Amino acid sequence: DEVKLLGMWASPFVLRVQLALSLKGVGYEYVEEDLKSKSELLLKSNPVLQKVPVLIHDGKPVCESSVILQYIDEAFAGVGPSLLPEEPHGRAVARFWAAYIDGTLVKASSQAKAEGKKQVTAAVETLEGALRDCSNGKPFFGGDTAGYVDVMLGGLLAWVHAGDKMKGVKTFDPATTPLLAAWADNFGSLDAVEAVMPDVGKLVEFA
Amino acid sequence: DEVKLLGMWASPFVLRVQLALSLKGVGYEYVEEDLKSKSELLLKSNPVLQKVPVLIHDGKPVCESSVILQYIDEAFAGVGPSLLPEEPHGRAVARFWAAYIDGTLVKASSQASMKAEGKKQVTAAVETLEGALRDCSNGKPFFGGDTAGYVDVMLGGLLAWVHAGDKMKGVKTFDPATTPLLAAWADNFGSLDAVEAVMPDVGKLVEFAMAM
Ligand SMILES: CC1=C[C@H]2O[C@@H]3[C@H](O)C[C@](C)([C@]24CO[C@@]1(O)[C@H]4O)[C@]3(O)CSC[C@H](NC(=O)CC[C@H](N)C(=O)O)C(=O)NCC(=O)O
Ligand SMILES: CC1=C[C@H]2O[C@@H]3[C@H](O)C[C@](C)([C@]24CO[C@@]1(O)[C@H]4O)[C@]3(O)CSC[C@H](NC(=O)CC[C@H](N)C(=O)O)C(=O)NCC(=O)O
Ligand SMILES: CC1=C[C@H]2O[C@@H]3[C@H](O)C[C@](C)([C@]24CO[C@@]1(O)[C@H]4O)[C@]3(O)CSC[C@H](N)C(=O)O
Ligand code: NA
Ligand code: NA
Ligand code: NA
Ligand code: NA
Ligand code: NA
Ligand code: NA
Ligand code: NA
Ligand code: NA
Repeated sequence: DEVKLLGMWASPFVLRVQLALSLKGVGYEYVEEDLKSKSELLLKSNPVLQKVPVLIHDGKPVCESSVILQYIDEAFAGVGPSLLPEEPHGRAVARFWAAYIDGTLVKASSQAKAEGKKQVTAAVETLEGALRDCSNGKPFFGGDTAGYVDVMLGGLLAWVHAGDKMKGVKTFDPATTPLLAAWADNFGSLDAVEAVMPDVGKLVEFA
Repeated sequence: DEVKLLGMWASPFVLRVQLALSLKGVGYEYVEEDLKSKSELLLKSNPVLQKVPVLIHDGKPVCESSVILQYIDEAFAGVGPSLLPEEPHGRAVARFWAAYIDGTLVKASSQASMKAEGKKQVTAAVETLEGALRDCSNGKPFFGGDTAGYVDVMLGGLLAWVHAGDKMKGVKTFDPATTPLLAAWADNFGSLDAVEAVMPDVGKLVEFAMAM
């Protein structure tokens, strides 16, 4: 398609890029990376970090899921809806919660063991507040349609579901964070999301 | 037209915001926060993280230095030069190197500052950033070209904190012998009037570092 994703099926960072491409309806070639013996194309395309996702558009590689999400938004502006808000302030809000998901939630969630689990439920509690304040009674961070923040968090949903099914816990417990519980179901049930969301059972085996 | 910056004189993250405002020529109110006893305005403006910088433009706060730089770029468009490249690819390169400075260089120099292992990672990251400069600059003085751009400000924000460390240690982080492009860059960016106007006294930074 002249759009190539260097991927790994179990990565939430790769799932972010798949979700962004799917929501717009941009076609792409998926290439599965073996991260134990990395491809020539991966090592040439991301020489500094050697991680997936990499998006290659028209010979030019793009690295880091949040950078890729923004790239997609700028380069495919005329194809399907935008993830980023139109106005500077709304964009600043979206990038803030993007930074928080990666800098706070993922630092804690990857670390989660007891002490890490204290930080995870604190970060989830904050994200319940983010959703109430961003959404304004609408289903998503982006409003009536899924936006940047929804994709950054939505990318981690299968990872979160697998973790939950292993432990016997709900990260998005309806008793504690009802808005996030409903959001996981609403985002999860989008046709564009269901088309790329990996089987949870398969994730569990991998981990 | 009200720009208030909730700052701390020793923060490289704050100095990023000052650099961007200075390079554009946007006026702002600098407010020095005490991070030991945080103000009511800081606690209300950044309720989730309680960190400086916060930029308040017409009553609306913005948090996280890299987010703030991009906001200024979007909100003050055609006041002075833009920090971000025009084309999506060049912006993706600029955002990549921004993420690398925060995620790799700063993570390593904090681990160095709290020793050999961290010194391996700092040297490694500076080496990589020599390559970023060669590839980004295209024979011009800066990452953003003939004028400073986003990457120059993200790295430029750490120059005071680098120079104090270097002053106390007797070492160059941007050593001419090992990263000559970065050494020339540090001198070029540091000699800009817009940079010089907000660059803290090294001697006061030395003392502050020495306390920690
Ligand atoms: C929350 C969470 C989920 C897990 O998902 C995958 C797996 O289940 C374990 C794993 C380590 C973690 C464990 O915790 C995780 O944070 C994560 O890291 C995982 O491999 C990560 S994905 C492969 C990885 N890529 C990135 O890190 C990209 C990050 C980049 N900032 C982006 O945004 O583009 C890579 O390529 N590593 C190099 C190599 O493996 O050789
Ligand atoms: C390289 C480096 C320099 C030092 O600079 C300042 C000081 O010299 C010591 C200090 C801790 C370090 C020590 O090593 C440093 O990494 C950093 O950590 C320092 O206080 C940091 S600035 C104040 C801090 N802000 C942020 O962290 C914002 C980051 C955010 N991602 C952004 O981008 O907005 C805050 O507001 N903290 C709240 C509280 O103090 O309660
Ligand atoms: C007296 C002060 C002046 C003022 O100058 C610059 C700017 O306008 C805001 C700033 C933070 C201050 C705020 O009050 C200050 O103390 C200083 O901290 C500043 O970036 C300092 S850089 C330059 C100078 N070498 C220094 O270190 O003083
Ligand atoms: Na952070
Ligand atoms: Na909010
Ligand atoms: Na909408
Ligand atoms: Na300039
Ligand atoms: Na606020
Ligand atoms: Na960035
Ligand atoms: Na990084
Ligand atoms: Na300039």
